[PDB]
Amino acid sequence: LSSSLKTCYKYLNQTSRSFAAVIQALDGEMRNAVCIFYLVLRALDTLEDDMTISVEKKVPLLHNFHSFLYQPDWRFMESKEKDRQVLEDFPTISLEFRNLAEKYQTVIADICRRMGIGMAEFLDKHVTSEQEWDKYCHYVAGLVGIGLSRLFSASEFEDPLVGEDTERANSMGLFLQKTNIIRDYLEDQQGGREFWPQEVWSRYVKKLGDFALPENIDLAVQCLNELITNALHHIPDVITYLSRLRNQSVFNFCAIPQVMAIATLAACYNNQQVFKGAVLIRLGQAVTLMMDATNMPAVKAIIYQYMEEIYHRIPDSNPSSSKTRQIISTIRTQ
Amino acid sequence: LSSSLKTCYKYLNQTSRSFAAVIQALDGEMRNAVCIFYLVLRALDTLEDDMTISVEKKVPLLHNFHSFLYQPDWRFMESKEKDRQVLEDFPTISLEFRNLAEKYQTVIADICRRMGIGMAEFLDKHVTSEQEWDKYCHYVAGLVGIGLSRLFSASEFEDPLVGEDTERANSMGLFLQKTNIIRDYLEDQQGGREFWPQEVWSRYVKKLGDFALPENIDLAVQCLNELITNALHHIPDVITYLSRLRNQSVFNFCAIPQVMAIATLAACYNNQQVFKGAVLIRLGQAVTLMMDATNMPAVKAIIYQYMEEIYHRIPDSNPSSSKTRQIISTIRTQ
Amino acid sequence: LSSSLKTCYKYLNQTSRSFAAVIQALDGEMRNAVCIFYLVLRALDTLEDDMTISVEKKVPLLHNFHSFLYQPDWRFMESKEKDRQVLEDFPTISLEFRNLAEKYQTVIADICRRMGIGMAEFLDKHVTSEQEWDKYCHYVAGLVGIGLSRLFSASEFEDPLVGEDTERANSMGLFLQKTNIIRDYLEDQQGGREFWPQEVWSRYVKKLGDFALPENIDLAVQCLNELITNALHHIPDVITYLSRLRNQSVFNFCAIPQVMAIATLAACYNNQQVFKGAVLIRLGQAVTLMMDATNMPAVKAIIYQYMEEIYHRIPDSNPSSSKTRQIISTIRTQ
Amino acid sequence: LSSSLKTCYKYLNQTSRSFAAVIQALDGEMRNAVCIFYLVLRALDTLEDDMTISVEKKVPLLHNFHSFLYQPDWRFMESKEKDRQVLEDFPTISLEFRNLAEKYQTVIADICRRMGIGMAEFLDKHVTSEQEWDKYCHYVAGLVGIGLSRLFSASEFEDPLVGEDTERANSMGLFLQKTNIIRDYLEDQQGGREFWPQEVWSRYVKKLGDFALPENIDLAVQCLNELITNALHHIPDVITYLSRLRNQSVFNFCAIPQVMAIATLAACYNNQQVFKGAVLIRLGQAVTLMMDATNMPAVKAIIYQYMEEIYHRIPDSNPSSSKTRQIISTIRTQ
Amino acid sequence: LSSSLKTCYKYLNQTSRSFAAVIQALDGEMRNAVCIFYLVLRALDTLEDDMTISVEKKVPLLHNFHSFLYQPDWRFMESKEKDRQVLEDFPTISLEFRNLAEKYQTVIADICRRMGIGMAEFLDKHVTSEQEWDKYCHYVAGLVGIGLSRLFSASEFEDPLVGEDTERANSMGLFLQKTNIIRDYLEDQQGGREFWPQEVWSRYVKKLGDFALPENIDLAVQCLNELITNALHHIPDVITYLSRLRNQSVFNFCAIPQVMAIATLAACYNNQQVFKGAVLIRLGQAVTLMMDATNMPAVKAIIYQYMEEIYHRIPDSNPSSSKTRQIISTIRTQ
Amino acid sequence: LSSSLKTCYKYLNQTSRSFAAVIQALDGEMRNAVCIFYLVLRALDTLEDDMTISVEKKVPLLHNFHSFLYQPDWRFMESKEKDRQVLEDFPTISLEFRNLAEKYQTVIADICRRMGIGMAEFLDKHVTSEQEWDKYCHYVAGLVGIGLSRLFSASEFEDPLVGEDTERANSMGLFLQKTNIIRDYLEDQQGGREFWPQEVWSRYVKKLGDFALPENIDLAVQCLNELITNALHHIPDVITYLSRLRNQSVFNFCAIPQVMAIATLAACYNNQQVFKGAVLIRLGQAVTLMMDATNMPAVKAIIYQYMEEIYHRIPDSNPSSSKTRQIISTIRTQ
Ligand SMILES: N#CSCCOc1ccc(Oc2ccccc2)cc1
Ligand SMILES: N#CSCCOc1ccc(Oc2ccccc2)cc1
Repeated sequence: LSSSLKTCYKYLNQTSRSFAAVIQALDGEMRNAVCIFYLVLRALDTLEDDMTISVEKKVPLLHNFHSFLYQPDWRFMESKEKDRQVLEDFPTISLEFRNLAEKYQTVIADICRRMGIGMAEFLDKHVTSEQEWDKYCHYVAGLVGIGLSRLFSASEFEDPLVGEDTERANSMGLFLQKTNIIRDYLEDQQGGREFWPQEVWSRYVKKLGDFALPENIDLAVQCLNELITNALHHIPDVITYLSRLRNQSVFNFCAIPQVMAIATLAACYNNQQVFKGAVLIRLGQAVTLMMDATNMPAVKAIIYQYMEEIYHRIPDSNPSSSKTRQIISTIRTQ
Repeated sequence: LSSSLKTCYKYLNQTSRSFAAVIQALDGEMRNAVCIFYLVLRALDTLEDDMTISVEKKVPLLHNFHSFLYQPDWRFMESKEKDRQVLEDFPTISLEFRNLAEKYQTVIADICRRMGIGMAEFLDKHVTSEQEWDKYCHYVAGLVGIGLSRLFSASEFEDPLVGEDTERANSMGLFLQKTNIIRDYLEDQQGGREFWPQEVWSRYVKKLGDFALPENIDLAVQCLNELITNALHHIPDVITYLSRLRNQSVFNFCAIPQVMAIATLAACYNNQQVFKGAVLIRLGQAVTLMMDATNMPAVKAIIYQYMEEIYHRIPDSNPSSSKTRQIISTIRTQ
Repeated sequence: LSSSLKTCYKYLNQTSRSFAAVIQALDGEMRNAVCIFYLVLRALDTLEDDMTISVEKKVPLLHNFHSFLYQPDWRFMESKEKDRQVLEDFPTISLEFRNLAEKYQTVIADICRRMGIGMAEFLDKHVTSEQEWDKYCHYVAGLVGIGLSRLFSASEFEDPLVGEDTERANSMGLFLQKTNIIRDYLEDQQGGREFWPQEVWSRYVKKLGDFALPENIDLAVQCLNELITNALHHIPDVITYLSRLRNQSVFNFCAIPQVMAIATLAACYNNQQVFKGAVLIRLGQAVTLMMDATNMPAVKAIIYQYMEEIYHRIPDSNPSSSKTRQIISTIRTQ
Repeated sequence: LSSSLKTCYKYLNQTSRSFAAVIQALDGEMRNAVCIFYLVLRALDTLEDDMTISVEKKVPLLHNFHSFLYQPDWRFMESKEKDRQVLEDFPTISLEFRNLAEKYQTVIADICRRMGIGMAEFLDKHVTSEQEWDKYCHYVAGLVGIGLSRLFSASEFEDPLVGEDTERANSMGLFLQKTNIIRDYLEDQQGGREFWPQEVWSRYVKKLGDFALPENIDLAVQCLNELITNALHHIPDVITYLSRLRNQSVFNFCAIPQVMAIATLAACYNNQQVFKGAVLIRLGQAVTLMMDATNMPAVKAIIYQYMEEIYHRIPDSNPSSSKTRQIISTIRTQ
Repeated sequence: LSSSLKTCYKYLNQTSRSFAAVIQALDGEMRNAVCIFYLVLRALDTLEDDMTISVEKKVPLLHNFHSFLYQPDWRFMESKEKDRQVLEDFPTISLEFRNLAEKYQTVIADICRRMGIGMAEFLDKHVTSEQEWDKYCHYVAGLVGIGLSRLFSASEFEDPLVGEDTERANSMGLFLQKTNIIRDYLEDQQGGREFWPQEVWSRYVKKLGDFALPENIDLAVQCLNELITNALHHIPDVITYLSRLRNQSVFNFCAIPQVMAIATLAACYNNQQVFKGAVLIRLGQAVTLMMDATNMPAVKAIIYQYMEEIYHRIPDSNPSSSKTRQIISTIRTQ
Repeated sequence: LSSSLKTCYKYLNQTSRSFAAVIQALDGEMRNAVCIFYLVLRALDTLEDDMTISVEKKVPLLHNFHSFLYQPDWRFMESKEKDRQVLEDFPTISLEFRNLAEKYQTVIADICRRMGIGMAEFLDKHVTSEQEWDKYCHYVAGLVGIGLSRLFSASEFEDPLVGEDTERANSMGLFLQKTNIIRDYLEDQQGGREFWPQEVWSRYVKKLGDFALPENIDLAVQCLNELITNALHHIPDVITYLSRLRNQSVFNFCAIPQVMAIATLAACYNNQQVFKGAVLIRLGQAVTLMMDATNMPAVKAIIYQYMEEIYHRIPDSNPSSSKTRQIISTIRTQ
């Protein structure tokens, strides 16, 4: 009924893409809680990406973003991005944020707050060690997973255990993030953003951008494959997180994004396309089309099938051939 | 293990290739009840469809159909339609009808008595107002939903609320009906038949038949869009209706058609093909292919997904552009 | 973290290409129980198919296989079949077998024992009658269905009844064999092995191999259709069996295969290609693709659909046209 | 089915008055796992209590007990304790230990390795410091709680958290150990042992045995009151650990001992008969007369009732009376 | 962890006993909410009870009690009632009251408003009609049944129906107040207080106080029985009320006191001890000693037994014997 | 609010000492159904028991009991048994029975029929062999278990599997019958009725009544023990049966009887005070008074405890020992 709430769902469908539908499917209060949550995240996300905002002007924005949730007339008109509309009409979003029960307000504010400090910290530095790839991924994605779990339990739709287990919640995020950072290498390159860990790619090329020179494609796919091998290590936690859920609408919201992330890594493994444009998700084995990601056992079968897709395609000469089998074997066994 | 009951199920798969499977999949008593219901609804429709039967013979036939269900020896050997075997051997079908529990017999007969009356009024008329469109659809579709619902509740597999809310039940039918009417424009024109409400197509041309003329495609696709917008207004009741279902066999039976209907609508929206033959229902985003209509949340997700598929295609230049956005916007926030 | 168990799952994915994912999706202790059960079953099957092993040498092996499960150093190094590794590295498999709960061990060994006996007894004779065809099938598939059931009941995941009703368990496996047999006619032909019951093809030709002859192709199909008719009689039992399951992961494990089996019978029915190539699985009505084999009503639906694909293709001119219909008729009225 | 297992349970009942019933009530695999875990822990405890064993001879056995679990023939025929049966027929128990799944095996052994180390360590010394009292309880009680917690999570019947949070797991054991030590003052005093932390009783007397003398019981029921106050500090952790449980059998197994533990501390608080024989638990107030420890809220209620049964008997005259009210007021406010 | 909240619970355990434990065992938000509610209610109760407070002065205090909650400094220093501490330190409680969510404060203050209006209204009279008894109990207990209920629905731990249905929430408070009034007859008389409905006892004696005289015993017992039969009527609502609860902590909070009440009526029925001392509620029995009040079916079984226990003890000659049966019959068969 | 119904519940409490309270606790339609089912069974039993009836007038009555349930004016004012009210006022009961859903009537009638046939079959003969003692118990109690199980599934409060498992359903009944048969040796003898099986006591004494003679008290106990041992052999089915129940009210109804039976068996095991008076249930160990029989793990604790009390008192003297041990250890590992 609200005009503002109506407006928040218009932005949800503008800014989002593949999440709007599963979010709107959420039971009861989560529906609005998660919608507003993604909107503020989308706004804070836009502030970080905007390169026309000097770092000295951006740091204060990121740090205090969370405090703007309580400033009715706050907003940013200087954005140049595409999703800048959530920023220009932020007061509309703030308004509904303050209509949420406060148990949701607390979680949302808290996450924005820690995410702001994290985004700022990385404003003037590229990711080095894998250990930091996890740190940067924890700030832009992990916290979101931790945030969502806390809102699920808050609402009483999921067991309080879901939200308490932050480590695994964090993994849900790290998996979707690394997978995305991996798929978008070229999109982020011809964009001026570098996310691939340096202590990794610096073992194959002089500059992360060199992986776009067809002359280093073989070395590029070796790095892609190493990073993919890395992301895979989060699957076990993923399966543990999902296995805990008891609300269908939540399950769907959570299981789907992960299964597409898996199919994606599968489509990208030892795949040259990653460095020449877009890698299209396809179809693996009959059963994948036979059963759908709406129940736990099925999500497992779907995942194991993608795992084999990669397994069966592991080059014996790949610098990471063995570790790739190691984690895949661990996943399918235990 | 009656031979007549086997005959019945043979006729069902013969005259209901589409819903036959799911009907046979229904639990306990709902099964046979819904099977007979479709056979007697098939028969009545067969008489209506039959153009060789004079209005003089057809009117009493439609009007008294519900009474033929208790006349052990009634039969119609003069039909020239294809599903007429249900009329020539109606005694078998009616034998199984009087075989059901009095409670089902009540619903079915009542629908047949009201459907016959209604089908009779429209024998010599076309649909004029949008009101007459809801009238006709009610007579040939809504009642079906109102009858089906009343059967679901009668059996106690679904709460009484399902059978009570005749308005929601009616919408279930109007959505499907209005949808097929929109999709079948062409083949209905190539069959000397009109269903599109005149008060609407008249504002675009002098004859419903003009939409088939290349020179009027633009006007045709504008009327199409309008009528579609009209149809969209039933979505909330459909979601509401489906949301109340507790039994899986019934959910499967009810959800699939509706999803099929929304997809069909998303496919036709702003598509010139609707006027050049049968239109193609295009795939669905990835969040759909990893889901199917077996649990409510997922069904919302598929629906919401197709409405956005439509929102993306709405052109400012369309006369309905603004109402289409509006109703979709409303379905999005409830 | 057992490396044997890891190796075991490597083999499961090497040998049971398909089932592998649904097996791994099994809950708790059924997973390793079923995985190991498939590995030892596959080994046994590999000794029985290897033809470089004289009959005199093979029986003592088939007979004592169930006891080699307890001989830690036992392995076979003379097989020349493709999945011979399960036999050459059997010590690894029996190691993890002896690690299962003693109650599962009891079950598995009992089936391997009774299975070896059956296999041995059919090395010196081909299948003659249908009664004999069910006997061979019981020995290589029926007992597996019985074994899998006793395991489900023992793990307490399923009702005690699942494992007690052996006739139904028997049917789950018979329906599968008869299928794979009917579909692997050609491949099993050029292999020197004959599985079609002598009493059926004997009254169509003199040599089973004849059907491979592009001339009596029409004689073949008639037989093909007569055997498929034989198979269909198992469905009533598959459905009854699947309708008792209550554990989701177990249902997934059981429904899927049965569903692919029926889809295959549909594809093959009246298809001349069964005798010329690899009949591939076709699609199912838009209503089939809307569901998945994960709930009982959907399975019943999918199955019924595949029933129709067969039912309205039955040529009157076929020797089995009347039985092919009485059975599909009986299936529609359970 | 196996005799070895039947024997283990015969021993489970000979060594455990009450506990054998609740362990035997554990679901699926944690039943056998805990029955074996308790038998080896008993055998270990037996070796540790047998005085007719040279320290120079006992230290190795305690440091090496964990390893005998892998030696089929190991056993000890030179004990003269009440439960030597588990020592003389340890091969029977060790056999069933190696039949448990590898994952329960690593837990049980690892805890025997660590337990047996601490046991040996407190052979030549006595409990001095209070945090040394915590250290002792950890080696004979804490670790068992930590062990069981790992078995519960390893079996998936309980959440991963239950096993991961070793701190709360530990308190579970510390609470039962201190309550049991306090209650058995006289018993442990005629047997020739001293578990009461020296740094505590020393402030009140010169020899722990002094508390037994009539002319001292006023410094004895001040020391006793001071310990209970310490133990009381574990409750918050006991509520947290019990609150994470979701399986009924495990909840009954965990909740009862703890409840029986508080009741004991509330029957011994500022009571004199503690130093004049053992103490009895005569019923729990009305609310605790209508509810048993099967659900979490009941358990809390029950626990709070005993806190107040203590809060009332706190004589302002007592020295710890202050922090005693402090801990109690804390346990109830959160 | 506020010392103000710490003390609030100190008083909770100080004033309420049969509630302190279960209140503190309430889930999340309703814990502190209910705690505080019971504190102000006790404060208001203490006032309407202090006889050292001339009217004129009292009326105001009761009327303006709900307003003292928002007046940070308010407090009563002239109370000579044991509980006075909750008034003298009322600020501490008003402090924590204002810390609660708004919707909880809405309920608390609204009840305290009405409760005071009624209390003052009875300052100048005695309960005459049976109606007057029902509504005196409405102002001091029914409203507390309604208060809590609304707090249960606000926290959303219970459906909205619980807080909606005021009649049921009314019978809950009326069953206790009456049970206590009946049982607390003597004590009240010696306290110079009268609550028994005059139009009832006046038919037996000239003054309510006559039941204290040994000579009037028999007649006193018949009145006791007429009142007891009166209270037995709220039982159908009680069972109904408890049937709708879904939260375990809430069920405990509600079932317990009610089951405690029946137990007391069963104990006082036709028991002349009720006029000489206090009655010791004769514990459960063979089937009620097998259960507790943590699940509806159990509670019912418990309720029904105490009913038969009263039934089989009804003397034919008892003036009310005919109704005590009529009602007990209703409860059985409903 | 039905007069005849209120009468039925009045007869339920008269005839049924205890079950009455739990029966009235059943959910929805089971409440009246079982009450009614209990009443007709109390009637049909009163007949058989009546020894002031012929044997040629008793048979038809028994053989035709089930028929009377459809004869409004039926009644039997000729019985001289304690519960003759159910016979003399049978129309009040039949009327209500005819109020039950058809599905319920179906079951109950059927049970009465099959039952009568068995009852009539045993007045001519005596229980000779055990396989016959099972037959009798089957006819007078096992069938009741089957009936109840069916009504449970029919009601849909329990999975269809509950009612489909007639074997364990039978054990439920047999375990009880054998219990009361054993406990009531004198009562049944001082009534001229013999129920103990020949082959058992026969190998002990000549006059089955000899056990009432102080000269063979041993021989009486050893037989007693021998029979108990035969009875304990049903517990596994009992534990399994209860393990299948999902409805609380249904569980309380089933579990409690069983728990009391086992209570009695242990109460009477190797106890001579059985052939000289009524033996009544003692108390349970520590753990039990913390366990109401309302959840399965709890019930298991209780059963395993009683199994233990018996085990501890098995004399090496008694002949049937070893068997008593053999069976009890088997229960320990379920
Ligand atoms: N804006 C922005 S950033 C959006 C992408 O980062 C995410 C996304 C999801 C998420 O956790 C989920 C948990 C379960 C399923 C799906 C998601 C954590 C991090
Ligand atoms: N290796 C080898 S032999 C594999 C083929 O034999 C089967 C296969 C499955 C089965 O039962 C199942 C029950 C339901 C679904 C799938 C299986 C019984 C016999």
